[PDB]
Amino acid sequence: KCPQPKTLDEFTIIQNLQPQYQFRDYFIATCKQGYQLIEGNQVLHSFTAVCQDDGTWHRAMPRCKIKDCGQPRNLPNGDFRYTTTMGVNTYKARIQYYCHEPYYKMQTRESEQGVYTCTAQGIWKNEQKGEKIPRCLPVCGKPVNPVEQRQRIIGGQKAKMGNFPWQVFTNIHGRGGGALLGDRWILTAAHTLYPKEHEAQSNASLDVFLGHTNVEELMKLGNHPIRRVSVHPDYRQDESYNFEGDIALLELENSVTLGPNLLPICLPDNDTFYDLGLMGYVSGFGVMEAHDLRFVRLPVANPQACENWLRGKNRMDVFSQNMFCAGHPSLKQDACQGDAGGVFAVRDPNTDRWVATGIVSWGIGCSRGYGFYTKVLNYVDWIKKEMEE
Amino acid sequence: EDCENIFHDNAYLLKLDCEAGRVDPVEYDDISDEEIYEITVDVGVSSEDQEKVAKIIRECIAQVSTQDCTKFSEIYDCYMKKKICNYYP
Repeated sequence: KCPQPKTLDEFTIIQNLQPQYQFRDYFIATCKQGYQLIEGNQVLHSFTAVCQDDGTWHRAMPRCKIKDCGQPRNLPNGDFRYTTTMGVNTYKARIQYYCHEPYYKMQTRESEQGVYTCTAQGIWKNEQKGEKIPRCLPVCGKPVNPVEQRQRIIGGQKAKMGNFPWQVFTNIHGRGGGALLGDRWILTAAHTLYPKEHEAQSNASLDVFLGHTNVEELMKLGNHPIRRVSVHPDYRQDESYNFEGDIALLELENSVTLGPNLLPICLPDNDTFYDLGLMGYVSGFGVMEAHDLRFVRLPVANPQACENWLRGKNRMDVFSQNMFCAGHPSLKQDACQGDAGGVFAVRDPNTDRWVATGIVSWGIGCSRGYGFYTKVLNYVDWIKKEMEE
Repeated sequence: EDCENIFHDNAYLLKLDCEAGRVDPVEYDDISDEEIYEITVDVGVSSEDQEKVAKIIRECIAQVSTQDCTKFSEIYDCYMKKKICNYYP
């Protein structure tokens, strides 16, 4: 007649408490939901105790403490706030995930996707997809320090920090440019990595820099390694006259951390950006290395007048529908103001989101005239296909 | 030489923006002394030449009274008569 088992805490429940316990009799002790068997400092999956003839149970009853879900999982480019008590990750504890605005935004489906609670199973879970944490997607356009639209005659072309947080600098075969897409992809021109006239053996080196406006600070910030190159098959190096398909994507080995000086740019959707008269900003680190970044505002013109000028200047010409010209002959500055293989940034006043409409492609005539770019809107599908790989 | 070209190009771009109905010509005639100072220091003029540049700016905005798309074309002309680019590097 060993004594009746007595629960130490309140959550310990003895399964089928017999009125009396004799020799070779046993009792099993479980715990309520959200609580776990302990017994000392360790943890037990099950507890049973029996009588050793001398009225003594062979083992003492456990304690049944609360379950601890542990430290919440780290949200990439985000964090969490203790909705309940801080430091208490035990049962019935709620946290609120949040993303690093404005550079990142949480994926949607509102006080329902960022809230995660500690369940009785011992893990942080949410009502929709409990095991996995949310994901903070990068915000494409919306630069945090946009260029002033109140343009004046006295206007220095030197760009300030945060104006074009997507500009990149490449020193592959020469000084070239591009734009940042996401936190891992770089959109650039194809002829920047494949020489037109040189060709033949490639003095491979690459090197990609981004994050600042001064060249020396760009170099100091660090060299970003590339892991995959995707060139459009329409581009051909031997055809020095042609520049069709002058577009390429580079994949960084490690994703960058978006900040106020480093933000990507959205891709076009409707064609209203290529309408005549649209003012697009083209940035570049100047030629004849020149230090800081310099921008220039150019208007997109009628392709027919550009073709007339082309064939009137006894040029072979390689214009197509996937291209659009910009600038005006009355502009006394050189047609190479689209320095490097950068982008033709146009701001959409309907959504106030900057979008890359063209890529600096070919400009045969480093003196005066029009500039030529490649319509990004036509190659959007190929860009997305290469990105989803 | 490059200063005159940059100013002429900015004037032509403002003329195009006026022809598109996005920048009203009368709104352009307003600018505070703080804005003039910040522009002069961002372009890189001497701290002493800022007074001459401000005088030139005020006088040139004054002399041009035609409220049309050619205003930006005429103001530029005035900036060349007062030789403002000599206060720039």
